[PDB]
Amino acid sequence: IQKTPQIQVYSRHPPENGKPNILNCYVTQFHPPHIEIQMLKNGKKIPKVEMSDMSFSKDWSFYILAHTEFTPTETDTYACRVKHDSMAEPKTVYWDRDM
Amino acid sequence: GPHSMRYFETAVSRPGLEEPRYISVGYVDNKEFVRFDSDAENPRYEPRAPWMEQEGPEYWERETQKAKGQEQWFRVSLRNLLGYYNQSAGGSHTLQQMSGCDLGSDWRLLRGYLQFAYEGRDYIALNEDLKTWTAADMAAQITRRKWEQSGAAEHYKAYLEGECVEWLHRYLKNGNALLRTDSPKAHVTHHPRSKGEVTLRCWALGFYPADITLTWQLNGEELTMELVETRPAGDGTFQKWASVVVPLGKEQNYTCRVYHEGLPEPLTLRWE
Amino acid sequence: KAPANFATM
Repeated sequence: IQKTPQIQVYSRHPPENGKPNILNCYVTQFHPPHIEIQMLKNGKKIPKVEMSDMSFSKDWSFYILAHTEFTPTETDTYACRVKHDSMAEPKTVYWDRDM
Repeated sequence: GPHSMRYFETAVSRPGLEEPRYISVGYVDNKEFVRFDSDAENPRYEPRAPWMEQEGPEYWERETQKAKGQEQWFRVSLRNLLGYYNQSAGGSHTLQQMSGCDLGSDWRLLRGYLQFAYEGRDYIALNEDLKTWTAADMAAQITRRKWEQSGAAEHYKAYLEGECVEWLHRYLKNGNALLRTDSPKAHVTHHPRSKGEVTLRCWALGFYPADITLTWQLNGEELTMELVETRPAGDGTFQKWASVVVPLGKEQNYTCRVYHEGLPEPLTLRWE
Repeated sequence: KAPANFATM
């Protein structure tokens, strides 16, 4: 049976406008392990998105870390967009700098 | 400090695919150190920490061959399980295994582990006695009997008490300096939330290992507060925060606490 | 070193 992905979107370092950083999309707690993950900038696909190898937790659910280099500005919105069999439509969650 | 080894193994079958994909990932103190993936060009166990490059070609040959055995094992097992559950061709299926040992600070065996999941659910597991099996599902009884009748537990016992401990000891000697922890570094941020009220958010950062606890109190009582799941920074360390909604002008009453094995004692802070 | 499973399921 299918378990729905839990998604967090967050920077590696304290964000500062104009400063290179890494944006992470941490997708956890899903089953089955087949999953499509995309990172978006202002609605558009970020090209060189790196993906950790898949792994799982003590409770059998799968997790995976997508990440990409980025430079936050004040006006850019960044998002992670997950597609998975547990959900009938993709789920987008947006980067909030305070979280 | 205490230590552990795990091997987390997965096989996954899929509608079109002729053969299941098999992955094995090994862990020492929950850091990954070896990995095998059947989808690789030349499937082999590869080192995953710089301290494993030490092991010579015999090691990798025999562990790789061990992997190819499991690959077969998981495959035949997946097939059996289809039959046991009267599942027809045309679906995805996953068989998962966790195996390994825990050592205490003294480096003696504290506990062995051998469990398996099907479709992401407990299927059959070896009990802490390392003698008996627990198996919930009616389908699973078929296995439990097979394995009882074959003495499977005794052979897994030999592995968990023997090779697992023996080689973890060796990895631990070879790897000192995964020995160290990184303490968390905490601060608090202020954010408007509503009228009359604000949000205090206790950040913990730069810590290893993941296990950590964050709390907030108001004149000595803990709270019931939002918390994120501990998350990787992506550089080996972890991040967590916890937040509470607070009245405006009453923020110096609220104190955050951070608890972590790396600390000499828990940290205490508030907004400034 | 990894386990080598015995009886199949």
